[PDB]
Amino acid sequence: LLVSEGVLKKIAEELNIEEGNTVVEVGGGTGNLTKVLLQHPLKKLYVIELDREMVENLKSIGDERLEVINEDASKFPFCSLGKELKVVGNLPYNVASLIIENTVYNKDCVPLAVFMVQKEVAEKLQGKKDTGWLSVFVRTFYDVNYVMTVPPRFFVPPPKVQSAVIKLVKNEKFPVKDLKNYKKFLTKIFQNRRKVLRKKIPEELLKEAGINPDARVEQLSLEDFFKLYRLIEDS
Repeated sequence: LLVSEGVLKKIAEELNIEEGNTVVEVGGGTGNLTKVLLQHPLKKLYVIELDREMVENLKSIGDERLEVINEDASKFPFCSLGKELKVVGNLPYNVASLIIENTVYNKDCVPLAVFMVQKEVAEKLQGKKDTGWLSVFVRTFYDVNYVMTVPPRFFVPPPKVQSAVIKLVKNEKFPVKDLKNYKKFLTKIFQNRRKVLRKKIPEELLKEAGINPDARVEQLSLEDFFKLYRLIEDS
């Protein structure tokens, strides 16, 4: 996705960059976002990028603050790099969900993330439409704020895609001990959308959490997930 200077400026602005910040850009294609980020007084900018052509583009930028890391942003442990990291990226559609999930695993060191994603992905994460496990996983740890609507640009070849900028702001709503276990919990409850919760979770447990056993996962609120999870979380 080629992005306008105005939209790129907004994205960088949403990070609220100040002196001493470490920013982590997830993807380096193209270095237009990189250049805009470097117009702010950040201390260090990590760019997580593997693509050889995209890494060549970054090489020509001589800024001492820029360090390219050749790894997969969908699998990279961000917290291995720093205790406080602002994460940003114009995310490709095939990896956007995996990158966002990975950011969440690293919630302990990511106070703020700003992403451009497809419109439908933004809507899902906010819990507005077709809410899936990832939406609940994110919102357990972040507020998902809608920042910008990014319609397809006029001079872009088909297929025309509607995008949005979203901002994840740290706001932990449950002190989950084991994120991997929490993901399992969410994936189990969302699996087989058509099946009533009775058929996935023991009725007695649902009743104890104040959940209708004959509800579909669509009926659950954020608080519902927490009410049920505190009942099964190991001590």
